[PDB]
Amino acid sequence: EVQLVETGGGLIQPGGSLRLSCAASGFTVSSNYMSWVRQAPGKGLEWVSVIYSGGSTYYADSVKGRFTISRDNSKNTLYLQMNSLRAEDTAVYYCARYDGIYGELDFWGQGTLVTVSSASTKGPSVFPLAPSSKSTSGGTAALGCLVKDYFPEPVTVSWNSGALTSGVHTFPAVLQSSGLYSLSSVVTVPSSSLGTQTYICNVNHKPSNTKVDKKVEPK
Amino acid sequence: DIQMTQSPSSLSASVGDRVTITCRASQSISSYLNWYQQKPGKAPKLLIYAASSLQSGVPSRFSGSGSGTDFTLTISSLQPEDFATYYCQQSYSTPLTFGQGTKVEIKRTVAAPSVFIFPPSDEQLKSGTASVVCLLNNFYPREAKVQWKVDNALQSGNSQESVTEQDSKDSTYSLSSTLTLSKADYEKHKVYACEVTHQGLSSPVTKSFNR
Repeated sequence: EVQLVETGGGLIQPGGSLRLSCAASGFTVSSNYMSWVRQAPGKGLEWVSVIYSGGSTYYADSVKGRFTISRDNSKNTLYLQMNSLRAEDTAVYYCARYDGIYGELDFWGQGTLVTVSSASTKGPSVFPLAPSSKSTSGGTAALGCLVKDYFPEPVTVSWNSGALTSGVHTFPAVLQSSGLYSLSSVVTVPSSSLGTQTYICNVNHKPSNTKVDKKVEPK
Repeated sequence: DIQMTQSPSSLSASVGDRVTITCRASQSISSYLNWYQQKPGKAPKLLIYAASSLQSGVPSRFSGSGSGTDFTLTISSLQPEDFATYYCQQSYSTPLTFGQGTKVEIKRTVAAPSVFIFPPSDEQLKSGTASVVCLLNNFYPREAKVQWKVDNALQSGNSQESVTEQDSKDSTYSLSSTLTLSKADYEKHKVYACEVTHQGLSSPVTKSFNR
């Protein structure tokens, strides 16, 4: 079955350059129309670039002369070489298989986030949100992890190394006055399990290479 | 250079409702018009290609209609998982343009929040800042008032709110409010209260603890 795996995103200084890769499975990149599409955070979809099979390339007016779309047939991979990056270029970038006929984007990569900023990378502080009587609702209790003061987006949180998936709320991040992000991940469990079961949140923040596992227990 | 205008830009409808979204092109584009469903933090999924043709494995409740300048996407019978932003996109001519999107929200019956409160951990007070967390669990609608009180003193401009995306089975939201105070301000007060006003509550509900 078809896949598109994207890599290359992350934090990059203004005026710098970054390359995105997109590795296709289950179809030939060489004989297919191919596209990059981006989405600024909380905004709409914006077309970046198309490469025709047979190698014609077309670019959005905001990227023309700065960005190059290419492919490596051997690796079945699509590339977007980006240059002279600006805050405006901050977005999740998507590769998508075009149709070449009805011009439709029928298959998409998972996306990768490109943050254009001069601000420094900072790893998250991870504090527990301890379950108590102020967290219990009859046979049911909530506990969590405050993931504070980090840059840039995103963080991934899991509970018991992906073993606890039921009743998890991981909140969108907020931008503090300090220019750093903060978020909480809470989970509601049965209250009768509070003394027999161990609860660990698994915070991961890839741009700073931090990996914090934190134990949450009653107080 | 061909502009796509969608209406409405925001829609709120219940399970079982027929949902109808409009997309208008600034100039004729035949049948080169596609529709995408994007759940947030995910790639747009193609729903309809060539105005009226369903994509592979897209439920028959989705369907498209039109040719020229006026197009409609229809969800014949809305389902809880169908909350997303829906885009139309013309492929008649370069550059590919998208419409601005229609955000579809699922209307459900009222559901009051469960209110929980978390005192700042000991470990955090090590580094000289205190974060107090109020949680409003599984409620509808989205709008809630969360007032923080410290020894009865109403707080202003030192709390931030975040709201989860809609639960895909029951359509409710959760909300966290975080109060940030310095360790100095935290240790010089006793009663920390979260007060919650919501449509599903007959009267405001207050959760608090003592330091």
